[PDB]
Amino acid sequence: IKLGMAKITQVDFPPREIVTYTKETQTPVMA
Amino acid sequence: IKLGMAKITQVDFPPREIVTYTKETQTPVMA
Amino acid sequence: MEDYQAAEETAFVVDEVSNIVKEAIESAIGGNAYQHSKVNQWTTNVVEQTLSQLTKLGKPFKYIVTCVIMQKNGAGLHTASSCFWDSSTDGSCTVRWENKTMYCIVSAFGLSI
Amino acid sequence: MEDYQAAEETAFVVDEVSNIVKEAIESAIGGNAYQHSKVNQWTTNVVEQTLSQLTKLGKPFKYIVTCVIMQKNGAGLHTASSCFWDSSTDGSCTVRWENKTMYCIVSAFGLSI
Amino acid sequence: MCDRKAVIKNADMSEEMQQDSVECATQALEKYNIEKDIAAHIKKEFDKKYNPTWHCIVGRNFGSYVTHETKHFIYFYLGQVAILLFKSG
Amino acid sequence: MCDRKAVIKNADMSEEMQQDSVECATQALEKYNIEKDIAAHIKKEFDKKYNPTWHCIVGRNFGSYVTHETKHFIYFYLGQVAILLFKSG
Amino acid sequence: KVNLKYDSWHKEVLSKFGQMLGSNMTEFHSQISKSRQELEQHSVDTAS
Amino acid sequence: TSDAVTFITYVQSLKRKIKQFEKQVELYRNGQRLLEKQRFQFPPSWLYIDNIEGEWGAFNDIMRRKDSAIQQQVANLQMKIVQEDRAVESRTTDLLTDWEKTKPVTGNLRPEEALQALTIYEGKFGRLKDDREKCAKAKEALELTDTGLLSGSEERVQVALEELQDLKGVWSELSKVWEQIDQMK
Repeated sequence: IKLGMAKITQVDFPPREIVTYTKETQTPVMA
Repeated sequence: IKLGMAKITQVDFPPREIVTYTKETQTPVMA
Repeated sequence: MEDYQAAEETAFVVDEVSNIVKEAIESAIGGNAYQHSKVNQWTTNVVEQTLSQLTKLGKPFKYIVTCVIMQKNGAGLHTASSCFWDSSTDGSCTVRWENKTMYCIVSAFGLSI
Repeated sequence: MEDYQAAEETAFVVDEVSNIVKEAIESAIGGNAYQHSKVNQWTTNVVEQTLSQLTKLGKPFKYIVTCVIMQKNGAGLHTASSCFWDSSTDGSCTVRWENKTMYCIVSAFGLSI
Repeated sequence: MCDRKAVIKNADMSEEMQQDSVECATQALEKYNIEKDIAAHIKKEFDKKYNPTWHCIVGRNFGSYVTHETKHFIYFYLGQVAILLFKSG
Repeated sequence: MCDRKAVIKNADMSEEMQQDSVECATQALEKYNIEKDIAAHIKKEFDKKYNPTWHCIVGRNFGSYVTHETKHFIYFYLGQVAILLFKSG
Repeated sequence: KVNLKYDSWHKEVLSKFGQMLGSNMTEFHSQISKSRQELEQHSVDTAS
Repeated sequence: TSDAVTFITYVQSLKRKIKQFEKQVELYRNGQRLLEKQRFQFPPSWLYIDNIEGEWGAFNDIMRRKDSAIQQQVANLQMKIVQEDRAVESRTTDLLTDWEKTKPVTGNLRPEEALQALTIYEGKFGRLKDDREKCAKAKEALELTDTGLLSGSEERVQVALEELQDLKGVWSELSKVWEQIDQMK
């Protein structure tokens, strides 16, 4: 048994973020 | 070496669903 | 030629441990949506099924199974695991699993005595 | 007087590892908010600092350090760990931690030779 | 100003944020005439005051569902122009 | 519907699922006339195939300033009837 | 004059409630921070 | 279990009241558009059938989701009924043997400490009977009701309570006898 430092096992699940788009729409005031 | 089972070590933190209601809207027809 | 078979009988193959993790995840979770009262018994049954199928191998190991089960809410997740073992015999296995509602990470370890 | 601290230096003293965990967490993360680019540095620094000062105890163990770090966005945190050791010598340390913005669980182990 | 009475057709709010919705829709109705600018002022003021993410819909003829948070819904009428307001996201 | 010509004003969602939005609003204006019933059918369809949480407004005279997810946004006219489909939450 | 002076009396009871709450809050911040810094500097894993 | 059980009993009380609630909403519906038809100018302090249908549809949405929360909590609270029923059985059998062997029965001891021991076992059986009641309400409101599933432990704690009524009564008759003995000593 030769003790040693192991590999740093990484799992990253990122916050799957939306940069959320805000858009204006308009019904074109129809007579 | 009597190898045996260990206990389950659980740390629980609760989520929320930030409480969702579906409501329904309608502009009227007018008189 | 018997020393190679004796080394293969006590080696940590990552793929067999990962298949045991896949069968324990698909046995206990399935594809059912996140119910947080069931997350306790899902973590309990994945760790207990992985500890059951790992101890049926008969290899001289000490096994550590840690499990992370997590709802998809747009929240962020890092799990890290560096350890301190003998590098000639010991190894690890960390498996990312997901479905529609949930992320499941199981880190499985096997350390020779 | 000497054999009792020799028994302290040989068995798995469970929660001086928790002092190493809080010094690793308070060195790495601090009181910073969640920004996801530093979370990999924070998980790696907690795990490397915990493997730094468990190796300076001078105790003949194999150490496994796992660390889960979680964004507070309404997603709630559950982990589990049951293992397979020799029960009189080995044990498990698991510390939960949080602030306003972040969660943290570090689970740490020591397995005798 | 002719008296634009606020009839509340649906109310899942608090009463302070109900009267602030009445005042902010009155302010957005006196500043603007296109309904998307009215929804722009209401949604910008309530993301400023009561955090992301609200959604605001202003008009005279629409029939819609919402899906809102708890205490985060009003659908009300100022004159004959309706104001729909709910927080989601 | 009949000679209404589904014309997209604004689209951030994919073309098969924009086509699903066009045929879902077409079949929803086929089986209902009242716009909130159209909206509730569009709610249950989009919430069963592209999950919670969609929000949609059916009508002919409205304005909005609303916040969507990316790959989850159409505003199109079925003639006079405008259909504003977005996901948030 | 009742409504003006009674708004001022609400402000005075409000302000002295804020001053007593801030004095109890500063005192609690002092003893809780002193206690948790004593928990930080004393390790239980000392030898004696 | 039991605080959510009192909430589910409160839910079922509102479920028995919901026909009165729905006919109340219909009465305010008819009266409110009658006042629209007879041209009553409503105040803004009036909360309308618009607002009552908002609160009422909200109320129906919350009870449909909390009904769904009940119907997923039947498994967790069913196994909590199992552990609390067998825990009442275990602590029942422990306090039956502790009661039945460490009671004072006889006529050679001072009755104040004797009746003190009877009232410690009376309060201990009161807490154990309240645990049995909390489990019995849990089998009432969560619909694992099979004659309430009144256990063997409910019968055992109640016959020990009746035995303690017998022993508190004969220790009261003996306490009159020991006050006579303190006079004649």
